[PDB]
Amino acid sequence: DPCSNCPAGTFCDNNRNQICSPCPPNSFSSAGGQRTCDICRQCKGVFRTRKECSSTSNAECDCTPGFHCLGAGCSMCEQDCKQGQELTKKGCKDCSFGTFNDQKRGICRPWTNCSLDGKSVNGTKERDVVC
Amino acid sequence: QDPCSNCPAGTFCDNNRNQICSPCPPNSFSSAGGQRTCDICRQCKGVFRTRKECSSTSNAECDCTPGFHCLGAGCSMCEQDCKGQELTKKGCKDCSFGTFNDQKRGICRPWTNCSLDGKSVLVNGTKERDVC
Amino acid sequence: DPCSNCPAGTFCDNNRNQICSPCPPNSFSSAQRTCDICRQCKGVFRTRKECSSTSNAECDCTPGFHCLGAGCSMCEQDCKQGQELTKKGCKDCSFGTFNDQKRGICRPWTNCSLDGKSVLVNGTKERDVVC
Amino acid sequence: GMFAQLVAQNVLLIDGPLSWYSDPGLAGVSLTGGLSYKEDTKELVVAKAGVYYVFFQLELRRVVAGEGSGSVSLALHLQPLAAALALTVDLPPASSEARNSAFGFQGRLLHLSAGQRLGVHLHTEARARHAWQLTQGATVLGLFRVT
Amino acid sequence: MFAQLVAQNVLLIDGPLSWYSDPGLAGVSLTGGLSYKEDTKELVVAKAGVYYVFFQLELRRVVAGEGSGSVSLALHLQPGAAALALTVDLPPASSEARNSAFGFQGRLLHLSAGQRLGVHLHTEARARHAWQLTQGATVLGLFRVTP
Amino acid sequence: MFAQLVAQNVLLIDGPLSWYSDPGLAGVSLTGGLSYKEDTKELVVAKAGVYYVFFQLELRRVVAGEGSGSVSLALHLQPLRSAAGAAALALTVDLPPASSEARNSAFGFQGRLLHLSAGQRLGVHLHTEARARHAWQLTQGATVLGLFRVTP
Ligand SMILES: *[C@@H]1O[C@H](CO)[C@@H](O)[C@H](O)[C@H]1NC(C)=O
Repeated sequence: DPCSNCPAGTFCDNNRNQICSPCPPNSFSSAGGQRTCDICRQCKGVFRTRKECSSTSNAECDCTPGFHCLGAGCSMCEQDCKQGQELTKKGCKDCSFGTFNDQKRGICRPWTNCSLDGKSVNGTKERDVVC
Repeated sequence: QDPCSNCPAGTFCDNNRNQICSPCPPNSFSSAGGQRTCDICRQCKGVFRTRKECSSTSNAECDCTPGFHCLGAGCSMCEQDCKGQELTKKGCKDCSFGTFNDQKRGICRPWTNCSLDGKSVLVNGTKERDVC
Repeated sequence: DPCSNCPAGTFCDNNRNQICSPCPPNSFSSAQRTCDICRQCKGVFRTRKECSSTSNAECDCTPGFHCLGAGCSMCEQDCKQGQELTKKGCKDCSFGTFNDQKRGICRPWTNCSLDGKSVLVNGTKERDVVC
Repeated sequence: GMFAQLVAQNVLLIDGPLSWYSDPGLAGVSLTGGLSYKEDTKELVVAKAGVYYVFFQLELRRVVAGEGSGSVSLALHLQPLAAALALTVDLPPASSEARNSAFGFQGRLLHLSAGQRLGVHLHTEARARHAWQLTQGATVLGLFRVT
Repeated sequence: MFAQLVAQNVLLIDGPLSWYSDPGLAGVSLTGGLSYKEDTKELVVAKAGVYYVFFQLELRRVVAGEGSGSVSLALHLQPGAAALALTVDLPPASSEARNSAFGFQGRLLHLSAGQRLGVHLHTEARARHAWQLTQGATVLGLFRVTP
Repeated sequence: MFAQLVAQNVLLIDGPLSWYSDPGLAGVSLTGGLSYKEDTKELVVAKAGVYYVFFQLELRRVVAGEGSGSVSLALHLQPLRSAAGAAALALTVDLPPASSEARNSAFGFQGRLLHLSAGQRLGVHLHTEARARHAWQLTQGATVLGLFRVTP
């Protein structure tokens, strides 16, 4: 049609007769033929801007430090994982049975088995066994 | 008095095609005359099985799949069969004080009174159990 | 403006050509193209001031409750033994304080050591120390 | 044009049909065209037939702090003859997070007959119905012709 | 120039909703250059302009004492942002009966000539079998505003 | 004769909402005698009459497992026809408290007929009962004020 002729970075302005006007401030279009430009994403609050908004593509956010992204496109932030937890795709889930984490932003190691080591014993989600 | 009133059940007074008594389209009905449109037929899916199929006269009626039982008017929703509980109009309510139910899909019988029978209780009763 | 000419107790009736019609029943205007609906004080509300065509009504609570928020927006039942009435409602007496009676204030526990004596029963949210 | 908007008079949650302010000198209220309110039957009466976007709105307010829970329902019934339009609003149970109000909006297109009498009926699952009231000037029935 | 369709679907199943389009059915109404494509499950707008487009979503608990989570409509325009979108919480069975859940949204959409609107259902299932779409209640509707 | 604006705001901050008004933006549309004053943050209606005015408010949880309370829009008319403080249109949306089930969003729609005067300036005010207001934001492009004329 007429509008299909317009490329990315512009829109088919139906108020000013089909002309390929550039995207106004704080807006974009990453495809051609659009009758309007889309609003640029804002990365505020717990979001920091990772990539700035051109008229080609939308901006992208990352989390401010102390949090970490979660879900597609960094849809929401989550505070960094506490003592007994480990970071997964689905978020900070607690360490499973038989495993523990001492420090923040850590991994679930398993409890030291003192029987296998010779000695004798209990453990928990945030602490190794004493033997 | 009215053109549409002339049309019977199973049809509607089609105002797009000038008052003519058109039959109810697929998946619809009318159990009274004079209606300007037919009503949508009920669907009995999921936990509902169809009890009666939908004609153009009347709406369908559902029953519950086995393991559940109807509840409310027109089988509005299903409820899983009662476990110490007894089935009422309002659903599976627990057996009252002094009554019990041993088996599933049962009735609240009262506790055997051992005093009336001669003996004395060695363990009291409960909502799911009758011992002297 | 034609409507500005009309005073309080009337409105600029745009159906009957700008004429200063009086406020109909159950309505008012304290400064308008329409009169505002008069407040109703029912249920837990009693009427404090009746609704004129000048001003709106104002409610108080029925006895046994007390007003809360601006304009007596809602009622709250009078504060029980261990509680005290605040701006935010009946909160419990803090540590070291007590209230004997209903609709009272959080006094602090009598310190019997400072008074000479010694405790024969300790204090609580609803009772002074006995000495 | 051909449109109406009424404002419910009722404040206490009482099972039964709602009474409506109809005088357009009142703020919020507007009747036009062949539309009229029958004070005796509590019904809006539509003269010219057609299809209308009909909507109703229902705001409620907790009036007794720390009390009241359950549900409240509007139902638009058309006479002559199940509800044409229907709405239910949950009344939250008074928590630390004190949520002391509750909104509800619905609207859709209704083919209305000539001389159709629309009326609205309130129903309420009371657990301390006295603790909640209809928010005043907020419960609203409205419509406008699309035909 | 207006339409109102009634969803056929009753079971909560991720994927696009099928619609009743025959105006001899109660609730349903098509007029003007508006039409439903049964194969693609799409409403097709002939004359361009701006329309108030709204959809409504009622749900009913069908297995007493069971079922929780969330259900979502999304209006997509052909030819990843949804034009209109709605989510409805399904309350978790409790003492309060709470067996139903409504949701309404509408706004103005500039539609192109020959635009095909379609609606997609998504559901966060925690016993999705315990809830169904309330029949005759899930509705997509629109009417033209621009002359 | 109709309008639809898209709120610019993302952070929950008590005070009036700023609006995108340029109709080259997706969602936004002004026509007729309708205009946005960027300085006062007000929509200005030229031709009087009765309008169906509606606003929409979507919110999104941005800090997982945190944030609760309530958020409110209020449409105020200047000059004040009422001359009291009463909102023409008003909406409140509960922010659920971050349960295991977890609903991370919240919608709210209201509309009704408003008789508007010639040269009436409509503005919208956001208010929020904060229990971690930082944990929630306005969903972008979703908070919308719109109207269209019904009276010819
Ligand atoms: C430590 O905890 C586990 C729990 O499964 C238990 O089986 C084990 O016997 C405990 N250790 C001792 C010495 O009892």
